[PDB]
Amino acid sequence: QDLSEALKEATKEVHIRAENSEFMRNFQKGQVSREGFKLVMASLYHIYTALEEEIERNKQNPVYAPLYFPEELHRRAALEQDMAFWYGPHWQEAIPYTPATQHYVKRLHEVGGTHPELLVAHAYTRYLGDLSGGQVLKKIAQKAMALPSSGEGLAFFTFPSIDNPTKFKQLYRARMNTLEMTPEVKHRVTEEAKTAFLLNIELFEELQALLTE
Ligand code: HEM
Repeated sequence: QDLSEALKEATKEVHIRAENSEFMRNFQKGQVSREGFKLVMASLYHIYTALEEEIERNKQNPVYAPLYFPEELHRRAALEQDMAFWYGPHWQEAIPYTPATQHYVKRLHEVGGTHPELLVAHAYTRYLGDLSGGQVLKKIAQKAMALPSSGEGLAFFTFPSIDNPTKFKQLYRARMNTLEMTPEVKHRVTEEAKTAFLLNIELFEELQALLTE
């Protein structure tokens, strides 16, 4: 079975759980506040910073390299734009770095530094989601918060080097399926993708509690 399929199958249950965290339930209903949106975007800033650091570290490593698409996919620059928008010109000292965010970053560094053959799990979990369900969440955030179509404040959700997310996502899948796979690697990849999803659930659980306080 192709890696792209094995990952979708392995994570379909946990994906249902992630969508039904209280934070994402409220988000999907159009209930997201500026405060709650700033917290989740700042946390994604740290997460994608760490993810992309480890991507760069491993760009030439054949357990990752066929998925090296910085121009198309990488989000750090976009997230920097969004931080300036939501937090102002001194955003680097204003933004929070929550403990659940720290925990996700920690595991990203463990994977990139000691288990790079699992980095595909983390890239899959973030980028493929960003290219599908992320586009729906974009439209909901725009409507909730009166964000302009010109795209300010939502750079994270915009892929100006990808014409068509559906076709790109098919290419990314196809390339995933060229990675050298053994039963060992494949089983651990799908396990790590479940962990990536849990790390996101745990963030959303944390941010909700911070917001409810
Ligand atoms: C309310 C929150 C969310 C909604 C409404 C949502 C919605 C979607 C939708 C409509 C798809 C396309 C499904 C398909 O093509 O069959 C999708 C795919 C995906 N989503 Fe989400 N999602 C949400 C949260 C998440 C979270 C929190 C993650 C991980 C952090 C995530 C990761 C993914 C991944 C990796 C895929 C690709 C599945 C694949 O094609 O292999 N999503 N999502």
